[PDB]
Amino acid sequence: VDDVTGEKVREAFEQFLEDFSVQSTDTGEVEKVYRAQIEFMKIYDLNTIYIDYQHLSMRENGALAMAISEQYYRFLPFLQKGLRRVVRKYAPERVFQISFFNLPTVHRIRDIRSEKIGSLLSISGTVTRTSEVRPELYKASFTCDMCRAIVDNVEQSFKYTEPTFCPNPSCENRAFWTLNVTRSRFLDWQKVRIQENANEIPTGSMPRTLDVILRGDSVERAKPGDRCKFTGVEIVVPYKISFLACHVISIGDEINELKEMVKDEHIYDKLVRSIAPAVFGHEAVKKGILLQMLGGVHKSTVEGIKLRGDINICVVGDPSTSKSQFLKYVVGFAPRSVYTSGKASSAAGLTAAVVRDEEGGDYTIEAGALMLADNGICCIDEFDKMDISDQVAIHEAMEQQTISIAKAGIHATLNARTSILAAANPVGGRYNRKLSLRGNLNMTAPIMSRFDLFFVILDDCNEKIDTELASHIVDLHMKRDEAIEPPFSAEQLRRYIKYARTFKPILTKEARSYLVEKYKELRKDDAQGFSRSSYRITVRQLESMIRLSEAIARANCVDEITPSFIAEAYDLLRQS
Amino acid sequence: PNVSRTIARELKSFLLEYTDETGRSVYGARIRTLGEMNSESLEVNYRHLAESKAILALFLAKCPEEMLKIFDLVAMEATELHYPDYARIHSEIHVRISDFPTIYSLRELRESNLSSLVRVTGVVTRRTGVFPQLKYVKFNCLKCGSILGPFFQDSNEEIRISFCTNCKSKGPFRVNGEKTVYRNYQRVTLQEAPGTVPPGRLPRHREVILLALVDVSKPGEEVEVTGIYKIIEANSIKRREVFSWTEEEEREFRKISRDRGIIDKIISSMAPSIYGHRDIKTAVACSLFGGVPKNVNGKHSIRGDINVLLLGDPGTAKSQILKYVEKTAHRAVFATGQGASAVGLTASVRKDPITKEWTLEGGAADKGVCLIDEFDKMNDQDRTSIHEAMEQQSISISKAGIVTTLQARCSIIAAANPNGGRYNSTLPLAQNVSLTEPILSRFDILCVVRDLVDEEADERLATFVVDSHVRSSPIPQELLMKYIHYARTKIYPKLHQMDMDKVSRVYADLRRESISTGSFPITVRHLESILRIAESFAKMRLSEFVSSYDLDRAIKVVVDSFVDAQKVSVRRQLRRSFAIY
Amino acid sequence: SILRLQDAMKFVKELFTVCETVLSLNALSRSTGVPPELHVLLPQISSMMKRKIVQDDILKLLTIWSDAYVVELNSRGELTMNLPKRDNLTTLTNKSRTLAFVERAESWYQQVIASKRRSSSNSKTVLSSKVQT
Repeated sequence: VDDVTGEKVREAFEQFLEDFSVQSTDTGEVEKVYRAQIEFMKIYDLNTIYIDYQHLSMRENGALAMAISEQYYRFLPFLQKGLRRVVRKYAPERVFQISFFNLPTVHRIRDIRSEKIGSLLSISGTVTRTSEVRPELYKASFTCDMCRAIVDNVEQSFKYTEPTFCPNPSCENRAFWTLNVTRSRFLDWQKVRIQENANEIPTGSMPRTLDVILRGDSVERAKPGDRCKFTGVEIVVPYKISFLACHVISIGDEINELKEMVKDEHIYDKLVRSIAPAVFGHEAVKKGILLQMLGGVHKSTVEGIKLRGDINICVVGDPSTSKSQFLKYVVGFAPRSVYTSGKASSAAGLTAAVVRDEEGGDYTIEAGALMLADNGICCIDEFDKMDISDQVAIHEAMEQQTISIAKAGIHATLNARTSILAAANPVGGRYNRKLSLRGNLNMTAPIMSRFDLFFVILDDCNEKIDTELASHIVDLHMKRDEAIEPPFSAEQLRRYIKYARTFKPILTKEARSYLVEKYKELRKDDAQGFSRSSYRITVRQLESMIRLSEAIARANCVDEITPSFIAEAYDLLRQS
Repeated sequence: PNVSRTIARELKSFLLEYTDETGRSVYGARIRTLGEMNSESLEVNYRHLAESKAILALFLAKCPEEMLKIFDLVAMEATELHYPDYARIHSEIHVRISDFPTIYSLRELRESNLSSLVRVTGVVTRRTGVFPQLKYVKFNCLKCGSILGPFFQDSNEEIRISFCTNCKSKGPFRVNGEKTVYRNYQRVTLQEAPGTVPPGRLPRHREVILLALVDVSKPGEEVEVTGIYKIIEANSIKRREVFSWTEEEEREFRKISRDRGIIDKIISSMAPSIYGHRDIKTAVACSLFGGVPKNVNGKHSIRGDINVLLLGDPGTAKSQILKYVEKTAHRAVFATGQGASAVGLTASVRKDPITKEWTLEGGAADKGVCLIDEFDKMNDQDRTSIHEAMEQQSISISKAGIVTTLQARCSIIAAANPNGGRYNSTLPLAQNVSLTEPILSRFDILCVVRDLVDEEADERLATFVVDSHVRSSPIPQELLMKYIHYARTKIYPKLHQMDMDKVSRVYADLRRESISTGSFPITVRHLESILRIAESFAKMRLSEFVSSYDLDRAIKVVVDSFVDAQKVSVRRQLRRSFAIY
Repeated sequence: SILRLQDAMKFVKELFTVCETVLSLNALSRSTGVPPELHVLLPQISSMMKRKIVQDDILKLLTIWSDAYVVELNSRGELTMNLPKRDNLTTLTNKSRTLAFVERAESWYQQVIASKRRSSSNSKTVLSSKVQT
């Protein structure tokens, strides 16, 4: 019944592509840009076009989009034949890829039923693993059993096919023709793993994953370990319900509360005691954790290389403290936060290990906490019980912002920007004031470097704050006490973090003139030292206070920073 | 088709008539050299038959697979009527299509270049050789115990056979290659060269098939391969070989090099990110510009490269200079530690997991500069391989069935840190670094920085690094990097015995004064080093020969490296070298 | 002092032989169109003679034989060239083009030598069409 409907929908699709030219001068009336898009790709001949579904939804009062939307796999060769006819008539080795994007509804992986088999769908989630690129068959050259005649057979993207009749009436058999690869037609094919997002998982359920296939030039664009949105067709695989994607993208009273919260003067003092309401004391650790969520400029150059514009925070001290509580808070509050235990990790495990699949013994690359949650906080508990390989991988990931993986013949490098929250402990546990930080932390100098701030916590018997701490501990042990309660909730704090994140401040000249004298004053303490002083001062601490300056400028939402707010960062560096 | 029969008799008449120079048929000399030395490779230039018949060139550019079925047959027919019984030893003789005019890149390999001839440039890696590959298969069905067979080429893994003829079973099947096709291997992964890749983009890589041309290629070198595209099936290989000098830019380089003493301008153009000091960048510029290699009657090969060693506290910048020269200099390879970049300098036999076997590869820039970061943190293999490459200029591979001694004439820029962070100036460099003296003797220039407490450095460094963060006279970078490739590939400045003997007088003072006050001596390697530094400065000055005052800068470079590499107790040597300063 | 007889003759007349084979190497294909550009042509002729080839030699080849190569400059700044025929250059047409090029060079040498063996010509480059306004 669709044999006469396919030519009509082919005529409708080519009328949609033929009747719309470009009349977009002076932002006047709108008409679609497809003919100039074909005229632009005429030189490059890639034929991997992008057609918006929102721009296609206006014809036939949306009824053309609703009829194509359910019978997409049954109307796809008619659509590519209409596209081939319009590029054969408007323009003079021929492959084609039609991609649809920008659907008005975003569907999850748990709402996939069998009523949408063959229809188009928008699937969002996170990529868990990636496979190697492989040449897909396309069209093959079959030879007969007796004729030895060539037949150019066209596959239908399902499974290894086989002809039925020999074209030359020298034979009429149906026995096994033999395949031939000289006159055959290959291309890139990839199979990746998509999984359910962490914010839309049901209570007690498991984050069910699925494999999605991808062809054309939509391959080698999806980076592993990022939130992705695909648009494709639901195709069954012998059965299992897989997916085929054609479009890839790297996705991922309110202003009345935000304007009220940026006009006061005591916001930062409630912010340092509201970033961790379950912890008694430790304002410096809370200051570094609050300033370690938002960074500064990374592209501050004229040469062309990106710099480390992030804040690295590391906590040390005696055991049985509340320093892991911050670790349990970040991951329960920050959406871009991956937590690891340290001992249950490795080099490959941290970023991308390799695991085999038996269909051809082929490898796939599993990700990890590393290279996930970009521009967020990766928190590693027990940093000193890790090996040497993952710590030099962390140092290679901190020396350069990109990370390279060389395995099975393929080399792949990718962008990464994460802030490390490292929880460490000494070799004996108890922190002695007898020596330096290097001999007590027990780790080498290059991995000890590129760390903006160190937090040392020592405890003893001081009854006046100890009785308050024990009373806070026993008052916390009840059903949802008000003692823990902050001055304001996280409801406006999340949008405040995002509003301060999209601010991008610029430093001044008076701040730089006070900063050079402050660096001279900080380096003057190294002369006749060995008292309070415990480490060396070079360009890295200067870079740490420079990065803390724009973070306190963003936290106070000021476009031009004054040196009085950098004086608190100078006092924070002096407190450490 | 029968149209190949009128093609065959055309080129059969062509090989007996090609007389381009002095009426001599060069194909008779070519066929007698391939017949007397039992070769199977025939050489044909593209321009010769293209000037003769452009339709044969169009057929070779369109369908070379069917064009190659005529070439081997007419070559074997010419060899058979020129030499009797040549078919008893050699059944087939291939041809080598060279001189392809349209040299393509690896990023221009598209769908339109399928089933055609293409000449591409690259660098070869992953050497696996002389193995029998497949093209046909058979399979043994265990249930009934039967045989069935298809085809399998060089890209997929294998075509699973799971349906028997009469079993109709999903039983376990076994691979029979005991009736199967012949095998030939040369799986080589070729990559794009880093000296011609655009900025921001990554170099691509392909897989090449070599058949009938194994182990004549050297890994880690530039190569030119002409083959067919389908996975590239190479026909001809060339181990002799977009940012190059032109006619409009070469006159202005001599005009720039003639005026205003450009050596200091090149030094100021070396570090745009920081202020620095000239001791690191002077050694860096003379190491990247290099000297000249000379031999006497085929022997006594001197090293034309300059290997510099940086030292100092880890808070200073030592990796940014090599990161700038990795983008600036041509064929610069940044290698690190155990294998951060998954490529190294040392030969190795190792297992490979993608296909799970044993293989051999001699790692890696034969003309380039290799950059080593954190020199003190390495094992025994990568220290011995760089010591062999610093001692002489070759690396030998003596494993996995192959024995090859490859060229290792690369410059070495190494950076290191002392034991403990502090330099500890009241001790020499031999007690400071963990390295010994013969690995230190290969490095001619030993630059070392220290800590500056004073206001001067505080007034300049913090202000420049805050100027770099508050913002979001020299030679420009493009002209400098084009001048490097223009001077390193055209001139070779020698030395004349007119007044050069005076440096042998001053070395005679400078050697003797290192015994009485100092503990470490000065040898003939320092004399070879200052002659290389003076000829490198003459190369940068673009002169015909080395001048008389280039040695003054060369002796200043060796005094502020050797005297600075010692204790404070060689302080009298700071004033003893002031008479020649 | 032109001395073109000792100099330009033989070398300039082999430019057409390499250039005619490199415009049938790209423009003539059964796959994906593509327009002959001057950036990929100069290096191939550089491989042919092994000598440096300046882009003005092709302009001299256009000056001697005008009607084969169209000098129009693309909007991107690169100067494309094409051939009048759409059915492409046959091997016999390639030989006829070589005979026409050598005959045209013989005609220019024959007409120019009436002023005084080649006499005086510098092989002046053809004027490249300038972009409007």
